[PDB]
Amino acid sequence: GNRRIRSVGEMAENQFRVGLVRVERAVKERLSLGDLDTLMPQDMINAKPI
Amino acid sequence: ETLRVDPTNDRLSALVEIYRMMRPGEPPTREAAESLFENLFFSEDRYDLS
Amino acid sequence: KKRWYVVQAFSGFEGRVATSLREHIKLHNMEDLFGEVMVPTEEKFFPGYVLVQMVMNDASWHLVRSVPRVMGFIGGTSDRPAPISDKEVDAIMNRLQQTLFEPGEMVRVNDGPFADFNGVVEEVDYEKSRLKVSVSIFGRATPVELDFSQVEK
DNA sequence: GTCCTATCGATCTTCGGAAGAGATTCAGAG
DNA sequence: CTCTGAATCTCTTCCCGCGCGCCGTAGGAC
Repeated sequence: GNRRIRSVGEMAENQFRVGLVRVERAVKERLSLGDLDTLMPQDMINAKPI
Repeated sequence: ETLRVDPTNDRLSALVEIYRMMRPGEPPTREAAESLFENLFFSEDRYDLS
Repeated sequence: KKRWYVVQAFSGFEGRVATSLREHIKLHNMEDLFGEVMVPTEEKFFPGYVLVQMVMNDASWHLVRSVPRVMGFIGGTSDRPAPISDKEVDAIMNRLQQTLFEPGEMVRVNDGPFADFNGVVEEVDYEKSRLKVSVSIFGRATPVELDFSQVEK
């Protein structure tokens, strides 16, 4: 009654969240320093961390 | 008995002691000790009960 | 009076360190707290720290460490980072303002298709600002001539 | 694309080890 | 005022063979 089961669809979700947290960490700064005009959403993010 | 062991005085004292013991080598500041305390247990980025 | 302060910075990101500070000063509108952040460079002796013309406020102390790629300043204690000196600033501003190919010498080419190869000087093309170094092509020490900027001493 | 310099130089490293002993700090008092 | 107690810190230790399987520097500048 105190130990619970995590499955693939949850551990994978957590890892995806970690990837997205790194991506957000980068792109917040990029948007703060970016000129926001010529930028397009593909420029904001790069797949590599996720 | 905890009151008898407490060397701190008030909310400013609480933040000072929390900041010093949490981050040795880091100077406390009123605007910054809140940035530490809220992130500890009240800020979504670093606290989420499922 | 804004005494200079030295800050540790990601080597190779030092330019982004100065710029990321430059933006953050204006965004946090602490323009009345910062002079310029020096990154002296020659044709950058120490790929490393930065010098910031600054004053010492707790808001500025946390501001610099709130710029990316910045651990903090170099000083006696973390509570109070220290400036550099009176004369040290002047000396840095002074410097910021202020090999012959021997026959028989073994060099490597610096650029071109022959770059980074074991060559031996064969003759002296001095007055033309050129070079001529033997190379191992066809199994021979064929005479090959190159530019001066192809030296690797 | 290849070839170079460097390490979270704006974090948070994992809390689900016992233990066994020295070492290093702190009491009640001579 | 600092002497012998404990009290809290760090450092070190944990059977042995075999046999696969896989996985194994990174970002940005010219």
